[PDB]
Amino acid sequence: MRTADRKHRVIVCSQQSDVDDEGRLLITRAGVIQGWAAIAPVKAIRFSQDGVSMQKDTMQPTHDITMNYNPDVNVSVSAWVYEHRLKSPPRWFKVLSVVNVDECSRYMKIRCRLVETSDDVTPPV
Amino acid sequence: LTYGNRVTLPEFAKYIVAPAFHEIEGRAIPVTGVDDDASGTQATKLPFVLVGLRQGDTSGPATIAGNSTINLRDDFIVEFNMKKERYRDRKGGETPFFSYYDYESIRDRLFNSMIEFSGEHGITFEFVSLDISTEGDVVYIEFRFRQNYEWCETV
Amino acid sequence: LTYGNRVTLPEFAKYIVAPAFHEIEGRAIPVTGVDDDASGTQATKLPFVLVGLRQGDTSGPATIAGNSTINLRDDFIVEFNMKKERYRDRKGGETPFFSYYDYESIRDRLFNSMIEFSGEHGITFEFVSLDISTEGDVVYIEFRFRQNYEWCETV
Amino acid sequence: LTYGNRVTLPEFAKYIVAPAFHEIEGRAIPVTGVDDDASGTQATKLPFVLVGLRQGDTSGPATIAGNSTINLRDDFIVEFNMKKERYRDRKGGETPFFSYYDYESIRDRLFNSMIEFSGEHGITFEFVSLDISTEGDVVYIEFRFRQNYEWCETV
Amino acid sequence: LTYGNRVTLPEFAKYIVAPAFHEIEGRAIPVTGVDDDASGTQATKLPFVLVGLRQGDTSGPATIAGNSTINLRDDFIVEFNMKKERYRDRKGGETPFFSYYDYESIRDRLFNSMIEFSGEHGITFEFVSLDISTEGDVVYIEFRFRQNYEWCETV
Amino acid sequence: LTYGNRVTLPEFAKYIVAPAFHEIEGRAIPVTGVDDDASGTQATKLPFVLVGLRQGDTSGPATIAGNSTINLRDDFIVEFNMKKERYRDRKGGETPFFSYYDYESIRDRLFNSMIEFSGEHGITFEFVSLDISTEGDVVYIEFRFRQNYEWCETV
Amino acid sequence: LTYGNRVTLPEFAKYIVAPAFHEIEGRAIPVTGVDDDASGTQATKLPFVLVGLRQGDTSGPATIAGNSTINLRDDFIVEFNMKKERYRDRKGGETPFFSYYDYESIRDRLFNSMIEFSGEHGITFEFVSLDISTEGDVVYIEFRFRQNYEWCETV
Amino acid sequence: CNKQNGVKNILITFTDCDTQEVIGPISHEQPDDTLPTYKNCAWTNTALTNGYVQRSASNATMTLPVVRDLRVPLAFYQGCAQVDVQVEKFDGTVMTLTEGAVVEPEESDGRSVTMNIVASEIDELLPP
Amino acid sequence: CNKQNGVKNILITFTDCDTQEVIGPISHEQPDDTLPTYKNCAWTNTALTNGYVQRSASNATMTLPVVRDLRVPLAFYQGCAQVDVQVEKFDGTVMTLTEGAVVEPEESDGRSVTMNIVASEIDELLPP
Amino acid sequence: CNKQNGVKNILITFTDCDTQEVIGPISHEQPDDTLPTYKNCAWTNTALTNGYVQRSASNATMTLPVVRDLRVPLAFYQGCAQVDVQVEKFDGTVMTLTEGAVVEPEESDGRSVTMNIVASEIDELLPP
Repeated sequence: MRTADRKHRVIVCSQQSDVDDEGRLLITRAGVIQGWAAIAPVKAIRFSQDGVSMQKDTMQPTHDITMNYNPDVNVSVSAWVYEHRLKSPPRWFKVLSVVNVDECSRYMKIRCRLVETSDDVTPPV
Repeated sequence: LTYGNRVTLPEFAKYIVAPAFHEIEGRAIPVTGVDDDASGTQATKLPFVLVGLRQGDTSGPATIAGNSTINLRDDFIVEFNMKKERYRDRKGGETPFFSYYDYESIRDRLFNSMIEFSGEHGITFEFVSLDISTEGDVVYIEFRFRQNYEWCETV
Repeated sequence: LTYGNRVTLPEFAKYIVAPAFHEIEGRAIPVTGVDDDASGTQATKLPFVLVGLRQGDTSGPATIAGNSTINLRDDFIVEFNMKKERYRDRKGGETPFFSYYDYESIRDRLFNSMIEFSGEHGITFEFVSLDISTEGDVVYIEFRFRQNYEWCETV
Repeated sequence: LTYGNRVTLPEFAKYIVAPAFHEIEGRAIPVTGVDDDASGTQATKLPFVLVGLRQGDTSGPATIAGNSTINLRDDFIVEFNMKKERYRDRKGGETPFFSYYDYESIRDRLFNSMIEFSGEHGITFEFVSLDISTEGDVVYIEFRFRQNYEWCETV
Repeated sequence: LTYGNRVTLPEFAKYIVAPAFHEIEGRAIPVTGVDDDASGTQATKLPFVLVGLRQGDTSGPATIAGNSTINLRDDFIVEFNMKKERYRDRKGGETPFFSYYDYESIRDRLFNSMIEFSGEHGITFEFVSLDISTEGDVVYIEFRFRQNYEWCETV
Repeated sequence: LTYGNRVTLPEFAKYIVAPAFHEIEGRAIPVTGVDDDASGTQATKLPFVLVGLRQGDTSGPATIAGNSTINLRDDFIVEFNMKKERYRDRKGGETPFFSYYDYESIRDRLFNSMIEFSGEHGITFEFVSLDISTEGDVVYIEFRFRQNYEWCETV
Repeated sequence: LTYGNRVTLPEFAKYIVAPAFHEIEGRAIPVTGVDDDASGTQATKLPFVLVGLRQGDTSGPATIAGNSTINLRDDFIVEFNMKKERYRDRKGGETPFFSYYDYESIRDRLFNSMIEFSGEHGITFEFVSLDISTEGDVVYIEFRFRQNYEWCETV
Repeated sequence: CNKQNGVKNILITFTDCDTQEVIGPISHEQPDDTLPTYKNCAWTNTALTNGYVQRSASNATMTLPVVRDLRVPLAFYQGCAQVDVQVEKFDGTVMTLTEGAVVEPEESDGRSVTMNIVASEIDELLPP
Repeated sequence: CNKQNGVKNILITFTDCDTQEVIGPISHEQPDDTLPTYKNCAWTNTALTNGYVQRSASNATMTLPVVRDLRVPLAFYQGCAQVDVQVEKFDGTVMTLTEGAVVEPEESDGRSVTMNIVASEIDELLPP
Repeated sequence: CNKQNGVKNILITFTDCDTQEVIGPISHEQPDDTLPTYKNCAWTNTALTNGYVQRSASNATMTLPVVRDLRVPLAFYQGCAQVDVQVEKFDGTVMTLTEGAVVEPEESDGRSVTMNIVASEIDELLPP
């Protein structure tokens, strides 16, 4: 991917969870990486009037995100990707798997799923 | 009401489901099949309830001979579409979409409406099963009722 | 009619369905199997009713021995192809294609015709199941009757 | 005939099916399996009848001990291949290929031949089911018979 | 707690599982269905326990008539997500990921907690089945309980 | 032979099938499962017979307690691979490959051999089902026997 | 040993399977599921035996109430992996990989070890089924045992 | 038409024949789908020969299963006090039984008793 | 609310009817799902004619299944020992029985007995 | 804890009451999962009125199904010789019955008989 393709600003986040005392649980999503990445869709999207995508299988990736490899970070089973735009609402992507592109260890390809895109999501701390 | 010993779907949806939950503005829609169309039955705003017949069957003696007490059993289902709402906890906290949804209040007050109606007219239904399942920001709460009656022919 | 204790499907269609509902202009078709050819039996102008044998079966003893009261059972299904008609309410509103369809009138009239035929000739059928399903703007209502008789031999 | 208390498939096909319908010129073909080949068993001209064993099974006691009345049950089927013939009605009218086919005459006279044979030799069969299904210009009429007997060993 | 003769799943998780095993830091999550979303419920740090309703059902009589002892039965499943930990012997050896995992301690402690809760409040559950399955380095232990109760109505 | 109240499959093949039909030149092969490898067990020169254990099973009580009459049941199947041989007239006609094949002789001779073996040694088998199927020019005749015995332990 | 009225899978594998066959050098490996991984559990040299729980279930009364004799049933299986060895003759002869493998010695001596253990401690198991199946040069001999007990809680 | 069969209301009134104390009329709930049962004619008949019959005097009986109400002692159901019962079906029928007496008590476990009530005469109401 | 039916506690005291030695009270555990059964009023009735009834004297009975306790001899369950029993259900009721006598012993297998206790009177408590 | 119920050893000793010949003690094997059964109290009870009971003398009985051993003639199982039986459960209990007598023989087919044994008294051993 030519270095002008990476035209999106993302925040890779790892989530921590702790039980709410009243009886719930709460997921804190904190940023660990911020850089430029290039996304591409691999599936259509069913939206629902509120943003939340209505995908059924919840394991078929919809978007593929490519960014710069980093050998010490280990993209877990619990990583999110908060992408913010300028005149469009933010989006929360949930990673589903990673690809070390051609094992050249120069770019990561993160198969991710679109959770929601609405103007009332919780940005990462 | 027609059918003195029975209650046809429309009557179910408008007399038992409607005076129940006021958050559905009377959007208790009687459909032919609950899965007859998933692309059309997902446009009505959230929340809303469908009512549709699954399959009509018998309950023992069923011969059609003018006098044999033709017994019948109509198996229908009631599907709630309720919008899940996450709890926000300033400090960067949220509750995922897979958190538990309290169907119990729903079952309770639906049963209460059914009991009041049964007391008002003497018509009783059978509960068979309750299934819940979510998708994105919607939770489907699916009751399956079954109603016995006798088909009184007309002279 | 042939077979004094029985009816064949053509007789069924022309005697119990045709004198019944008149908006079918006598289009009661007997087929081999109601799902043998869906490209041809979806051409006749609506509404039309099909009648076809599902499976021929027994009702207990069936040994062929010249004297054993050979019992038989015929399972056939009657499918209504009816046209759903949306309602319009000057204000630019409409009813979706997935709205509830009053089949109860259809079952009522069909059963009344069957009861009258039985009372005339002393031949009765068994009701088994009722299934309704829509497609496009056509509703399919499939009654599955079952008829028992004893097979008369000829010397 | 061999097997005094039984009839093998060739015997069946040549003594019960053959003296029946004369429109099959004795083309009652005994096959191993009714679906053993659909590309070869569709060359014989129309009409014609196949006869083939489905599965052989027991009827209770079956141990092999020299004296235990070894009971056996052979489940075979009889498949008619009859050419459908449309009715033409000068004025540009025709009857589609999905019109009802009268299997009743077939069942009746097949049963009659079976009854006459049973009376002639004291051998009776069980009727189990009747299925019909068409394809293009051919109608398959499928009987499934079942025959009980005891296997008399030889000294 | 609500429902004097019963428990809801949040109460189950926070009263029977949380006071039990302490290495889960109070991570007992109630969900809609334990398999509704596997991409989200595989993120919480190990180890964590899920509790979700499998299916709501009856236990005999369930007619809704204002006085018929409406009996109910909810089937829910409790799944442990525990982390398997290989053992190393210095001499350069290891234990595979497919080695046996001692669940018996887990069932023991879970059942002791349940017995204590019952003896405190007089509410008992039925054990149905236990299934263990591994994936990567995480073992899934799924207990399937079943709870009977009678549905109290409100005037 | 070992196991005074029983037989192993090699003994079965070499004592009941081999002394029987001689046109197999003593080709009675015991296999693990008669369908474990179809590429290798289709090489031996027809006509050959296979014998293999389908499933080992119980016949009631089977608890292992040193004295409880451990009852056992091994379920195995015997398959004949026989070559079908068409008949030719002198006027250029032939019999198709799908024609009926006389298995009754085969079952007869197999059962006579089994009866003789039982009468010699007092060990009897149970007949369960018989299935015949053709492929190319080879007919497969699969007998499914079942044998009960009690498992003798050794101090 | 823990569990005075029971044996956990490690104890089974090391006390019943190990002192049996000496050709497995004590390689009786306790696994979670017998099919949890086929790429890992196929590296240990031939031969070797796996032991793993299939599913845990009940045996009648199972309520958890402090005093109801909680009955339990653990269904586990024992899979032998034995290396098949062909017999060579000095003349260009060999025995194919589909030749019969004698599982009888295996079952016999495994049952003997189980009987000795039962006599030593008073613990008995139920035999359910025996399946064999090969692949290349390996024969899988699969026993499925089932063990009843009562879960004695602790004060 | 014949509205669906089934019981709608069951009222029971206990009166202890020792202290002359009264309890009720208390409602009760059916434990299952079996229905409370009735026989009104207080005269049995017996088959003589050739069409005749011996008409003798007998009782009106009633068989009623109900869940015990957890305030009335169980003994009051096992034949320890006079009962006054009243049933009401769905099709409108209501049948009353006054000053009856539990005959032939059967064992119960504490939550659902089956009372075999015998009384002089039961009256029927025949929905209009 | 009608808490879910079932038995919670069972106490039993054996007193040998020869040496008058006492054992207990010991707890016991149900062998299955079924529940003990009861009949309290000691006055059976019989159907006379025309609504009347003959009120005769009878016994309070109790039928109870339990798992044999492996320290008490089996004879004490088979009816060679006076027994005093107490049961307690989840909904709060308690049923006590004094100077009982195992009557009509039934052939049992050594781990699960079903005792038919007969006593003069059984007492209740009725949930608060 | 209560180790799993089930029989472990069954010893039987035949003595012919004509020739005074003895055979045994021979072990035997259970034919099925049903267990040999026991009742030790040699006194039945009968229900009088109002808590009382008529304690009369009776027997100790035992019901034992076993597979015939193919050396002892079948007649020795159908009530034709005095038997000395001894059972041993898995939880340790062993019950002995001496000089008993087979009462009420039932037909058998030659491989599994069910002996209804009656004897004066059976002793129990009560694992420690």
